[PDB]
Amino acid sequence: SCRCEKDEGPFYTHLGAGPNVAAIREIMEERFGQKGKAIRIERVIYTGKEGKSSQGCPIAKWVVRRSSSEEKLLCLVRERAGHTCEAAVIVILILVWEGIPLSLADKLYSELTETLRKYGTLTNRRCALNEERTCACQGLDPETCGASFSFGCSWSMYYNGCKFARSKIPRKFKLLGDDPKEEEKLESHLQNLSTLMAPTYKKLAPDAYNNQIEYEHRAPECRLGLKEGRPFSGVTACLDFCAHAHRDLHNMQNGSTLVCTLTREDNREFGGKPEDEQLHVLPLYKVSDVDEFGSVEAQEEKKRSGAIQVLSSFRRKVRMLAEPVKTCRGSDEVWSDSEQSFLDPDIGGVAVAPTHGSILIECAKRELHATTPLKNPNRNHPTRISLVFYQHKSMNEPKHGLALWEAKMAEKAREKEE
DNA sequence: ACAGGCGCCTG
DNA sequence: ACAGGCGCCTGT
Ligand SMILES: O=C(O)CNC(=O)C(=O)O
Ligand SMILES: [Mn+2]
Ligand SMILES: [Zn+2]
Ligand SMILES: [Zn+2]
Ligand SMILES: [Zn+2]
Repeated sequence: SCRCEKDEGPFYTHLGAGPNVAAIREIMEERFGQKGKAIRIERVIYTGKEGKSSQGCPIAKWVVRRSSSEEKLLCLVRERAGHTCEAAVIVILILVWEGIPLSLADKLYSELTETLRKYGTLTNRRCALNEERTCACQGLDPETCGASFSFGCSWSMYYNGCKFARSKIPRKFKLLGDDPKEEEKLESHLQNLSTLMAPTYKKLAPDAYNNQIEYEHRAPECRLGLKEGRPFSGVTACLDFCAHAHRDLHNMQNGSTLVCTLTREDNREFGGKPEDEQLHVLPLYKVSDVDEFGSVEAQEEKKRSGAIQVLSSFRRKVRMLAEPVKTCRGSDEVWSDSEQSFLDPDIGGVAVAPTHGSILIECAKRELHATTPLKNPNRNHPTRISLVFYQHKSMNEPKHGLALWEAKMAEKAREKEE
C-alpha cells in the first residue's frame, strides 16, 4: 500500500501505524485519553538476529522498565527502514501498567495457583523446550516445574476448526478427574477476566479488537466473555513457564494476544527488588540509540536511571537432559553462556518487565517472543503467572463447527454406497 | 518439501 | 488403562 518489503520486520497495522513517531503519540493519546508522560514510546530496531543462550534458551539484553508511577502506557514502535509512507512507523507492543484492579490481581494469583497446582492438566507445547529438546528451564521436579494450562476453544487440524467438533457439552475449563464445582470456579474467574479485559482491548487496539469480534454472533460457543463484545476464544495460564522463542502460529491473522501478568507477593511494589523475576522478550530487536522525541541524552538518561536496563553477559550452571523429550511417543550440569549474544551489538533481546496486574498487547502470531527462565521455578508458588488471551484461526462456525463436521462425514456415506 | 503442533472422540 | 480415526499450515 506504499511506493517507498522483506527483513524490515513483519508488516501489520492493526495495533497502530503512522507516518512518524509523533503521529503514534497522537493516536495513543487519543486512545488512552491522556497526554504527556502517561504515554511512553520506545523505538525498537528489528535486526533479525535472535538473542539466545549457548543452550538456545531465552535471554534479555535490554529491559524496558516502568519509569515512574506517572507512566501509564508503554508503546514499542518500529520505524520501517526506508519508508516515508503513512505506515512507516507501526506499533508492535502496548503495555498498560495498571491493567486490572490490584485486589483482583492479588485474588486471582492465589486462586489460580491453588486450583491449577492441584487439579490442573498440563498442556505440552513446542515452546516448552529449546530446539534440541533437552533443556530444563521449567525445572526437573514434575510436581513443581513450570507449566502451561490452556482452556477455552482451540483450532484443530483434524477439523480445520474448533477441537470441540465432536464434543457433546465440551468442558472449556477441564480439570483433573470430574469435579464440576471446581471447574465452575475456575471458569467464573477466567470468564470474568475475559469480560473485564475486552473493553481495554477495544480502547487501545480497536482495529485488532474489531477483527476478533467480526464473527461473534456466528460462533458464540467458541468465544469467551459474558457481555457483548467477545474477542477471545481461548486462554492459557503460564505458571513459571519459560516460553522459548516462538510465534503463536494458530492465532487468527490480523489479531493480537493480550497477556495479564500476576506476580509473586515479593514483587508487588514499584520501588522494590524481588528475589526473582520473569521477563517478556522480543529476541529479534535491539533498542534505539535515541528516545521517542529523537534525543540521545534522553535515551542515555533512561539507561542510567534504570528505565532501560542495559544487561551484560552471564555464565550460569544449568541442567541438560541426557535424553530428548519425545514428540508424540537422567540429566547433567552444564555451563550456559550468554557472551556471544552480547558481543554482537545487532543480536536482539529487548524485554519488558510486566508488573502485577498489567496488560500486554502484541501480535504474537507475527512477532517472535519469549519469556525468561526462572532461577527456581515453582508452579505451587510461582514468580509470575501470565494469562494469555487469544483467538485461533477458523473459529467462525457455530456449535464448535459441529454441523460442518457431520456434513463432511455424511459425504463419506455417499462415497461408501458406490 | 516437511517435522511437528495451547487434542478429543469412539471402541 | 488402551488403540485408532479425523489432517492443516508455517518456518525453513
Ligand atoms: O507469558 C508471556 O508473557 C507470553 N506468553 C506466551 O507467549 C505463551 O504462553 O504462548
Ligand atoms: Mn506466545
Ligand atoms: Zn530452555
Ligand atoms: Zn512505505
Ligand atoms: Zn469451540
